[PDB]
Amino acid sequence: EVQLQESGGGLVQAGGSLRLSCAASGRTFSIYTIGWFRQAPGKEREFVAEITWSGGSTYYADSVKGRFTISRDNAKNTVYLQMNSLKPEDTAVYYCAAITYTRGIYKYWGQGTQVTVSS
Amino acid sequence: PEAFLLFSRRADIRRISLETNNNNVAIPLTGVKEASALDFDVTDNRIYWTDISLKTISRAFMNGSALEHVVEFGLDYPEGMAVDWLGKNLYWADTGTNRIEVSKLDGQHRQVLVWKDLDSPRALALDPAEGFMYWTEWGGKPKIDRAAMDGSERTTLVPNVGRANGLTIDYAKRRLYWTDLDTNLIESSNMLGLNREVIADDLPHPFGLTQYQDYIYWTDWSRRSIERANKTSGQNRTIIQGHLDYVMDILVFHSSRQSGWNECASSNGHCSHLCLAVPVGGFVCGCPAHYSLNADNRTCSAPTTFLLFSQKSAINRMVIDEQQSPDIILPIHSLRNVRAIDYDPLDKQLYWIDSRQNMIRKAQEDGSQGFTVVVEIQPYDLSIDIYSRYIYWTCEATNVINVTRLDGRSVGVVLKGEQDRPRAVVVNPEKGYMYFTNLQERSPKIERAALDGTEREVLFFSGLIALALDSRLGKLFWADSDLRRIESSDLSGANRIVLEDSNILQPVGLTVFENWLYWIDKQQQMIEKIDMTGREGRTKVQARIAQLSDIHAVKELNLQEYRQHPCAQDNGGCSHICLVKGDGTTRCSCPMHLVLLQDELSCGAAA
Ligand SMILES: *[C@@H]1O[C@H](CO)[C@@H](O[C@@H]2O[C@H](CO)[C@@H](O[C@@H]3O[C@H](CO)[C@@H](O)[C@H](O[C@H]4O[C@H](CO)[C@@H](O)[C@H](O)[C@@H]4O)[C@@H]3O)[C@H](O)[C@H]2NC(C)=O)[C@H](O)[C@H]1NC(C)=O
Ligand SMILES: *[C@@H]1O[C@H](CO)[C@@H](O[C@@H]2O[C@H](CO)[C@@H](O[C@@H]3O[C@H](CO)[C@@H](O)[C@H](O)[C@@H]3O)[C@H](O)[C@H]2NC(C)=O)[C@H](O)[C@H]1NC(C)=O
Ligand SMILES: *[C@@H]1O[C@H](CO)[C@@H](O[C@@H]2O[C@H](CO)[C@@H](O[C@@H]3O[C@H](CO)[C@@H](O)[C@H](O)[C@@H]3O)[C@H](O)[C@H]2NC(C)=O)[C@H](O)[C@H]1NC(C)=O
Ligand SMILES: *[C@@H]1O[C@H](CO)[C@@H](O[C@@H]2O[C@H](CO)[C@@H](O[C@@H]3O[C@H](CO)[C@@H](O)[C@H](O)[C@@H]3O)[C@H](O)[C@H]2NC(C)=O)[C@H](O)[C@H]1NC(C)=O
Ligand SMILES: *[C@@H]1O[C@H](CO)[C@@H](O)[C@H](O)[C@H]1NC(C)=O
Ligand SMILES: [Ca+2]
Repeated sequence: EVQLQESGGGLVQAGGSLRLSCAASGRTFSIYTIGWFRQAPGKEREFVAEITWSGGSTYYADSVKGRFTISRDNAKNTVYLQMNSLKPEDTAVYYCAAITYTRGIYKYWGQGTQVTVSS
Repeated sequence: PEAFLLFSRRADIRRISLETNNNNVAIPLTGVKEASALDFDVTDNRIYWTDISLKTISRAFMNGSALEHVVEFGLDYPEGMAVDWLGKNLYWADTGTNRIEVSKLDGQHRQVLVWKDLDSPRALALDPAEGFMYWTEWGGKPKIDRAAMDGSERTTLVPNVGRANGLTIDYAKRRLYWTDLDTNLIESSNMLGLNREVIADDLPHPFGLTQYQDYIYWTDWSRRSIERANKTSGQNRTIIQGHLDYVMDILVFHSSRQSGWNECASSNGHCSHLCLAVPVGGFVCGCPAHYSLNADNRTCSAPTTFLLFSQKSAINRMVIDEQQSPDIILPIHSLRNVRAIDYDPLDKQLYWIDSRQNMIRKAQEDGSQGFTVVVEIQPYDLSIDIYSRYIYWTCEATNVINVTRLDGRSVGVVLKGEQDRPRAVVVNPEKGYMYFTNLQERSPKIERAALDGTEREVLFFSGLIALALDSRLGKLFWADSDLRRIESSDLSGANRIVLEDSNILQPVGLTVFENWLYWIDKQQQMIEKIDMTGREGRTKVQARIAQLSDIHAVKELNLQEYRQHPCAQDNGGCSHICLVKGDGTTRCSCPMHLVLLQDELSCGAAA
């Protein structure tokens, strides 16, 4: 079992930047990958980016590729999502998701943080 | 006898033929939820797997018949498991409890082999032909350790690697293979962690691993596939099958994988319980948990003195030794809402109260010989007269001190009265007395009476749910939950001294182990002890144990001193109750529904 805690995010002007955080606690040694999702008020869950717990492999969706940068801290059990060139199309609630080697496909979810981009 | 692959995925252990393709179906198993680790016994043609959602380790033949749960207690996350196919032993690693444990394929004689300085051990690989076991730890600075298959000679074999999985042994070439999950590589070394080579460096994310002939088979959670490649160069890669996400374990089922021999295979080393492999190709006898090995290096002896603390769903056994052996959960089934426990040291059998089923039950420490001794009637607490072989117990419903035999036949009601509510009970048959609590409305009390309900006096009146007793110290102990404190006194009633009363929230149980006072705090979830000689002081024994219900100490029964009690030899000639007087002789008595007769021994009705 793993619990995730998202932090950061808020009201940000268009074209700016914003760094999101996700703190993992529990059986973090068993974490395979951490993936960022987002939920718009109309659209459903959208997959944004993922990174292996060692930081060696990374995947960005074409919707945010070139702008966003998912990463892991050099020591702490947190992962960051550096968001650049924010658009009003990115206004959504962002969710952290953990997939573990144990239990496999069972995804441990966080509560998410609200991100709004005004123009 | 065609070799084939076997892999675990969700609730399916499945078979993939190597040469050509045939029987690409699942092994017909019934109650699997999350299959993880896998191994096999090829001569017995049986497969062994773990389950995290069920916290179990089960075995079943290749045709799904004879499916039985070998290990089903005290498991949290058995991510690793391997089969000693020579000594016929079952090894497994638990990252929740952080321990490497062994038993037999049957499951008996469970023993903890490694429990200190373990940081999430997962992958496990055995070599009983040489007497070595190898595993990987995923904790802080992950590593690969080697030890003798009895737990000794533990060294660190690979310190620089990352989180390693799929530890697999090539026995012909004498080499180790594993996958690095942090660098996403496939590496190999010799048996000493030297001659280290990188077999594959461009794979997406290899996870599980196994080896057969000149080929290496691995799983890939990124590509979601099972692949194989030349074990030397790392090329000639072919994809066996794709679209397989989250394959936990994988292995080759073939007889050539399980060769070799040690003495355990021939004669179980003439050991009474366990036969564990040690270098070089030798063996040592092993014992169940808490058991000790005798001077003959072959037979095992059960522990004589120990503790027994029970919670709502389990009954556990503690042992104090210089090596600090882990606690053991007693494998007893049908444990629902436990409220009290006791132990008979003559026949060595455990007794307990089950509130949900509403009965008193006895069973051996291994779980055998389940016997119901009494079964409306709501038993609350119990205490055993080990000399008259009787059980004194209070009922919450009828509000009565009732006594019954070990075989279930009741001797009768000893104490009853209106406006009486007897709860906790402890018997002192050496002095022929019994002590108990009486929780009257707006009036609690602690009372003493003779073992026949007579001479009933009041001991403790004002200033107030479990009693402990010690005849060696001549002291009586109790703990109140309202005032949330613990007190002691003499058996006669003098010297009512308050023990440590601070930092206590809800005490529930008390016993005396040698010169110590163990007690359990249910809401604080703690087992603590106070030094009785007043030297070391208050000490915390264990922390964060939920749903605690009772605790009971057990000292070794000196049968030479036991046979000296006159109440023990044919119950002192007394039918029913034998009483010890001051001079040391006996005097018979009987419950309230019977009356003593002319012989001063037997009892019956009246008119
Ligand atoms: C102290 O503990 C002992 C247990 O060791 C306990 O003795 C038990 O008493 C009950 C009754 O209170 C016994 O149950 C009875 O068994 C007889 C046969 O032996 C039956 O004939 C009885 O039938 C009655 O109940 C029926 C309903 O099921 C009625 O329809 C019928 O008309 C009868 O009224 C009854 O089932 C039980 O056998 C004993 N057990 C032993 C081992 O002796 C004793 O009662 C306890 N004391 C107190 C005060 O609770
Ligand atoms: C299909 O399922 C049946 C289940 O009945 C399997 O039969 C069992 O096969 C094992 C093979 O080792 C037998 O074990 C042996 O038992 C004898 C005692 O009878 C013992 O002396 C041996 O040392 C060995 O342990 C087991 O008895 C047998 N059970 C039966 C016949 O009821 C069968 O093996 C399965 N088929 C395949 C291909 O696996
Ligand atoms: C496993 O893969 C290797 C290569 O990936 C296969 O080797 C192939 O076989 C040919 C013929 O033996 C090899 O030719 C080589 O040529 C060099 C000079 O160029 C020479 O020094 C070597 O001694 C050898 O003769 C070559 O390695 C390779 N073929 C090609 C076109 O590269 C091998 O056959 C594969 N194994 C299996 C079982 O398929
Ligand atoms: C049962 O097994 C135990 C081991 O667990 C055996 O104990 C062994 O006893 C011998 C002496 O009888 C020890 O030899 C010693 O050698 C050292 C030098 O290394 C020397 O300084 C000592 O004076 C002594 O001669 C041996 O070390 C010891 N084993 C271990 C592991 O310490 C025991 O002998 C076995 N029972 C029987 C009946 O053989
Ligand atoms: C594996 O590679 C080695 C490297 O020389 C070669 O000798 C061997 O024949 C290869 N085996 C297979 C099955 O490709
Ligand atoms: Ca007690």
